Amino acid sequence: SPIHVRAHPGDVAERVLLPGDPGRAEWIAKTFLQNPRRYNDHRGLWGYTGLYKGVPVSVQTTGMGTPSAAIVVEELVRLGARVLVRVGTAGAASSDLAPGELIVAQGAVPLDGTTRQYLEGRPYAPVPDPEVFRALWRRAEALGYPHRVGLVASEDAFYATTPEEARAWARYGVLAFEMEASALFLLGRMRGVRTGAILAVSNRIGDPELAPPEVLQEGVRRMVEVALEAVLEV
Amino acid sequence: SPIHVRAHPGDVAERVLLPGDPGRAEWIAKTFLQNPRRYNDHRGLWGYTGLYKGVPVSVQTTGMGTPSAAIVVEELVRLGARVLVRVGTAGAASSDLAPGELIVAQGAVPLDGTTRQYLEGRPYAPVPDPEVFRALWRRAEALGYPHRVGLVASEDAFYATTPEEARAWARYGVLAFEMEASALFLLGRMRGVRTGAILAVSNRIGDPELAPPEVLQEGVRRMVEVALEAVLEV
Amino acid sequence: SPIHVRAHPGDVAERVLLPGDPGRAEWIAKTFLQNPRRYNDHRGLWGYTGLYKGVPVSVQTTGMGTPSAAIVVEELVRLGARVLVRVGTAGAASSDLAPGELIVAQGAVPLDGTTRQYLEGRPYAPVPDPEVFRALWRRAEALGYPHRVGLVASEDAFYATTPEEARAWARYGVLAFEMEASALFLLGRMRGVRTGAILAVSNRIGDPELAPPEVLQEGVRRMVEVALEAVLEV
Amino acid sequence: SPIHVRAHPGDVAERVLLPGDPGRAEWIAKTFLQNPRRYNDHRGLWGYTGLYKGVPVSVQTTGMGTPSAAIVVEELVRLGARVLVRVGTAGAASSDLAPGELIVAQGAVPLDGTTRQYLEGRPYAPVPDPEVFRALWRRAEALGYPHRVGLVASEDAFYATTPEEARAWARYGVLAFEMEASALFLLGRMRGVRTGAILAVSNRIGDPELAPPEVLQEGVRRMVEVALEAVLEV
Amino acid sequence: SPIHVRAHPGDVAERVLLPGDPGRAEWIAKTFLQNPRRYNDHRGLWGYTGLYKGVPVSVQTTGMGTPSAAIVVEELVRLGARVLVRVGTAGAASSDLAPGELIVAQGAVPLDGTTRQYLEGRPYAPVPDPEVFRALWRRAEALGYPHRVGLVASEDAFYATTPEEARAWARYGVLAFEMEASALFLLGRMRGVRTGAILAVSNRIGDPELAPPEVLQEGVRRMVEVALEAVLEV
Amino acid sequence: SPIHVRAHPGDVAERVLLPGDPGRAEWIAKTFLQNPRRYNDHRGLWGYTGLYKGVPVSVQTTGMGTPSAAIVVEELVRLGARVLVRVGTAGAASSDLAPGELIVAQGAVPLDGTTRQYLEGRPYAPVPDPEVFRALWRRAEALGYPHRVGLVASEDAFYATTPEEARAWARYGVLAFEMEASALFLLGRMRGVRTGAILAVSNRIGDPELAPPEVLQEGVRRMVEVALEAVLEV
Ligand SMILES: Nc1nc2c(ncn2[C@@H]2O[C@H](CO)[C@@H](O)[C@H]2O)c(=O)[nH]1
Ligand SMILES: Nc1nc2c(ncn2[C@@H]2O[C@H](CO)[C@@H](O)[C@H]2O)c(=O)[nH]1
Ligand SMILES: Nc1nc2c(ncn2[C@@H]2O[C@H](CO)[C@@H](O)[C@H]2O)c(=O)[nH]1
Ligand SMILES: Nc1nc2c(ncn2[C@@H]2O[C@H](CO)[C@@H](O)[C@H]2O)c(=O)[nH]1
Ligand SMILES: Nc1nc2c(ncn2[C@@H]2O[C@H](CO)[C@@H](O)[C@H]2O)c(=O)[nH]1
Ligand SMILES: Nc1nc2c(ncn2[C@@H]2O[C@H](CO)[C@@H](O)[C@H]2O)c(=O)[nH]1
Repeated sequence: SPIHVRAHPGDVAERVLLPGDPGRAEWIAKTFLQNPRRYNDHRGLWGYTGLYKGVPVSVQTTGMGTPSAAIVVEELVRLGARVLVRVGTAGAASSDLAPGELIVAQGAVPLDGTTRQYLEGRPYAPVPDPEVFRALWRRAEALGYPHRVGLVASEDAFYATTPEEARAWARYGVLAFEMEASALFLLGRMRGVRTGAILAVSNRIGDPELAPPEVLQEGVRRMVEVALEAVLEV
Repeated sequence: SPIHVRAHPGDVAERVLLPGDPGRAEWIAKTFLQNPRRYNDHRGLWGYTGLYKGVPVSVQTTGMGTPSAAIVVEELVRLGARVLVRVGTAGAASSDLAPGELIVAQGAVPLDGTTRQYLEGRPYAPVPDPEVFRALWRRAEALGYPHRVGLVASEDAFYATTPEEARAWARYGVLAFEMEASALFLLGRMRGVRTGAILAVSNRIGDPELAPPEVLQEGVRRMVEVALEAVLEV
Repeated sequence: SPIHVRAHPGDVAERVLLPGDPGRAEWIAKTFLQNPRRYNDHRGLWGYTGLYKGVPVSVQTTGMGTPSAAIVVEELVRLGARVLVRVGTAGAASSDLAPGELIVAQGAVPLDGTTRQYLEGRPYAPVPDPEVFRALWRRAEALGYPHRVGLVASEDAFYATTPEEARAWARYGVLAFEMEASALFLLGRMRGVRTGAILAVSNRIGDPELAPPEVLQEGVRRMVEVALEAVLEV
Repeated sequence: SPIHVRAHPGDVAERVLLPGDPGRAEWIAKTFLQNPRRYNDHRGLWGYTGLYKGVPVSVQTTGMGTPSAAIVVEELVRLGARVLVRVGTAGAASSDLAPGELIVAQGAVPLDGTTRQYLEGRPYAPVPDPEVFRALWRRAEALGYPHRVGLVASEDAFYATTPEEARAWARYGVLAFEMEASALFLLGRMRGVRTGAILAVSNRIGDPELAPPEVLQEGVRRMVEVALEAVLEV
Repeated sequence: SPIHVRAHPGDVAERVLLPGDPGRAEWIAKTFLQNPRRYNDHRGLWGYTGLYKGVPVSVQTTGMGTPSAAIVVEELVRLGARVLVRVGTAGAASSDLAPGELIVAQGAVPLDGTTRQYLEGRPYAPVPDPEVFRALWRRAEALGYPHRVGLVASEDAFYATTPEEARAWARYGVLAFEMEASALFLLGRMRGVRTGAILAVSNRIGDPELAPPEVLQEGVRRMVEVALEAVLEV
Repeated sequence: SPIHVRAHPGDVAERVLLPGDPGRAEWIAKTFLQNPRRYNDHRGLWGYTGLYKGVPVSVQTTGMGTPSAAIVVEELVRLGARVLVRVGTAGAASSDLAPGELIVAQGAVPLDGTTRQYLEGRPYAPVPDPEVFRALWRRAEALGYPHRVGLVASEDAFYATTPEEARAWARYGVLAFEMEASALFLLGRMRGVRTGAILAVSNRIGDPELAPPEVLQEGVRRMVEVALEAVLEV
């Protein structure tokens, strides 16, 4: 059994969804999974397994920052995870992106040290599994939920980045900022597993808060659905 | 008129293919375009323009390496380019990819100094325009030629990379090595244009001479077809 | 109201202890604090407050990795924290440190990208607040608890570091490897608060499992005693 | 036979001039070489060999950029090149250097990524072969053609540097910018062959094109003469 | 015998004060040492050995900059040195450190290349030996002289750092700029010896000369005393 | 009055030789200069100004390391120094160079932190002033003294380079290792003065000492002689 996500074989499922917030996790469990079960809760890393249209699905809590995610991801794989999709939030770096809108992450600028440490300092292009990426983009499109398809950025210092610094990054193709996608993608390739990431804009960089409960909450919901449907596909 | 690609106000089309070998360029313009016209030969950077299935299409030689390629791209853009797709060759990072196989660049691991100079040393994830990428994958499917979808890596010292080094990069998801994608993908986002890349494996890193030219020429043809069909998609 | 540690001024007491996993927080709260009040549980960042020997002391969850620890320390500062000491666990890099022993953080070798992004590439030497450091030190002696005073390393990739890399680092002085010390020390100076760090060696790098539960809890128990007594002396 | 310079052993002399643009290669071959013969035109890398004052000399196109130039040089040495002199143009980094003036490159600040790949990121000082360097200088004086002797800078991204950043480098001794020298100088030392570089200023950094036509040409003619005289001396 | 400090093993004592200027060494040796004798004067690295209250103590010159300092510290270790304390001057980075004030070095920010070459580009936290650090501190209060305890930055280019950049560092907690501590501390750990540093502020970066001849000299004296006492304990 | 080199205006000549050893300075002053007169002794940085064949010339100790030399060069130039040439020692990188041999420094690989601080981490090619570089070479020949022409490597940590690494560097053209060239060369350009460096090989990297004192001394005498003839040239 792992050191963090203390689970034994049989708990985790093939397809797994990775949420940073232990809350959204639970809310996913109770809201989309039949007879959801919680295999782990150690370190607040709440994780559940239930069924979605029969198919076994999982929902494991990564935490905040590629370091924590990496630890959980690495362990979910050792436990049996084959298809993991991130279900999180982000901070818009532009203005064209309004809160609640969804983003299918094409790739992730590695502004984190975790991927760096794994790459021993080498450059890289973290990208999801083309099948998963394709799947998310397709279930989104099929469901009719307006979205965006592009780049994000996985930083480490939440309060370091400034609106201005973000404006510049946007000129490079970055749409918003998150804190786990880059590592998910690296390990994804590194360990021979398919990974993906879908994000809900919960605010624009420069402002001290999230979005009017309902606006973002729908997003968080649309996102979670597209995710689930995509995995069952891959 | 641009410094290198000395084309005029009305010579370049919105949809352009970017081969590195001026030789391949000319061949495409003759084998696929109607009423083909060479608008430039300065510096051996042959660029042709004509009609493909009633749609205006251009073929511009980029040369080898991102330094050469960024100059050409930067100039195609101020010349009208809007959809630029790279039709090139690459060396497989490992043995699971044979010569003549197609690779649809999902992203490019930036091991070049050109993107490094443009990004002032900042990390980044050179990825194509999702739309164009999506197309390339579909026409590759439609036409039904043996291919792959994933990461390639753009290097600078062609003769630097060792077979041992390549295989390590393979353990990071890189399927093959080439010398342009990265910058194109970068400039694409920087100058708001949709770009893409499709490569035809011409050898496995470590070989003295490329494999049977008949098998590589056919690989090339398939690539150019997909690419041309895909540019009409966007 | 912080964006992550959804609290309010008055909830957090000047002197604060910072454990990595909430489970250990609760323990400390319920165990050493009278009338403990968990003012936050958002994102699993369990944060309590209560009386210790007649002085309001707090217990805040940082999460794993300096990225998560950064946000917590950054908000704890916005709420009114002045004396923040981390009470954690680490993996010994040397073959001389015994499981269950204590380590007073004289400094933290910055091997994480959080501190890095906050410094913008600049070289630094992350150290605690002079006094706190001196506090943790003088107590651990008056309390006859065998401990060590020296350097620890702060990393992002928990599973990257192999025993061999660890011994190498031990040659420079790294006693063990943890994951929150550096950014805590950094922010200490950056924000103006007094920080510190004491740790419990839970294992020897490269090993899949800790040692006898009994020993590891008495090491942590001690750690908090040596800690709580200090935050009051400064 | 090499991959890019499809030529046989005896198709290349011991002494070689390396112009970046194939049109000048051809011009040189015709304007200066006796009984010159084109031994390659693959990928537009026009290469001619003939006699200059009874001695054989080759004029080989390198292409734009160190990656391309590196490939060319590597194969040339494989082909028997022993003395390679780059004969190209450059953008002045200061208002004192006027179009047409010549520059005997004493060294090249390595702003390119090719050298870096070969240097695995180590610092370095790309300098020519002392004997070659001195002959160029000497002949320039012998021919009474005015010139400058100093550093040039080799970059990757032509359109990245601005009039500001360039003259900034001037304050470090950078006379002008180009895109091949550094890789040539490094490889000269790595493979053990004598290399040198001379340049015809084609414009001042900040201008949309170049200067008055005849001026530059007379500069190029002098440049090639100096280079030709020199290679026969070493 | 060592290449630079040409002394005999019996010459260097266990405890050693490390002044940067040979003028201060000679002074120390003659002001505080009983029956002092110079054991070396090669390369002007004046080194003296004497008795300070029954105990033998050496005062070795290091020169300016970590390269000179590292050469010295390395050879002193090889000649039996166990405890080395740097008694140098420094430049205030902020306005709260009027010259004459004392600084007990807790850590030294590595802005030098000596520690960079040793560490092989790896990050680090140069710090003194705990017990030695503790001693200096205690003796300063004991003897009762106004002092400050914190960080100092070790740089290579004295005339580089500008008045602004200093305040920029002040914001990360740098108390002053000197030129040796970092390497002394790194070697301290590598070669297993006890090192420390107590500085005497001489100016405020951006200063052309110095301050009141009177003040600076008194501060220096106290310094040498806090240092001489200290070493006696450890 | 400069801070370190406390010389009055007019004490230092236009031409100056730069030995790193104050013992060598005095010897040079009293060996080759007519009417030698020391103008500074502060910090063992011995400085002399006498006459060489009627021409005023100064010899100024730089100390060991680029941070030191950098300081003295900055100060001499501010004093009026115009032609500064280093006359020092260095250890051969391979069996290619024997003790007592002269090296005319064509360029200096910057492995030091000083040039890196000035340069702000940017790549660079430290070269001597072209005319001075030439006069040295020119005088080397006329005098009949056996010498090599090429690269050296200016490093910071004397005791850090392994014999192995020296060989790795030889592969890239580095002839020997020393500790001042690079900075002297960067300041040369930065401050508009003419510089150069001639070296006497005193050993091979690896050996714990030096060669036969009578062998090296003649190398030193030839070195100085060449430099003196040279400085009068420009
Ligand atoms: N860095 C960053 N992460 C954000 C932002 N908004 C939401 N997040 C995500 O949610 C967490 C922070 O609450 C991180 O794990 C991110 O992935 C933002 O503006 N910046
Ligand atoms: N770097 C690299 N490029 C290759 C290889 N094989 C084909 N190419 C491509 O074709 C050119 C080199 O022949 C470059 O422009 C590449 O994009 C290979 O093994 N390595
Ligand atoms: N990186 C690292 N963290 C450790 C180790 N042992 C305990 N930890 C700590 O506990 C968490 C990982 O379980 C991190 O938050 C660390 O601070 C170890 O061997 N390595
Ligand atoms: N980077 C750069 N290369 C230049 C410039 N002017 C001429 N060149 C040279 O000519 C090509 C660009 O036109 C490159 O191959 C360079 O070697 C200039 O201003 N900048
Ligand atoms: N870098 C630096 N060193 C200083 C300063 N003031 C005194 N020093 C010290 O004294 C020498 C420079 O005079 C160096 O050896 C330093 O350790 C200052 O402002 N900056
Ligand atoms: N780094 C280094 N410097 C050397 C060597 N031999 C002589 N030196 C020079 O002389 C001093 C070291 O003795 C430094 O100031 C160098 O410039 C050597 O082998 N390595």
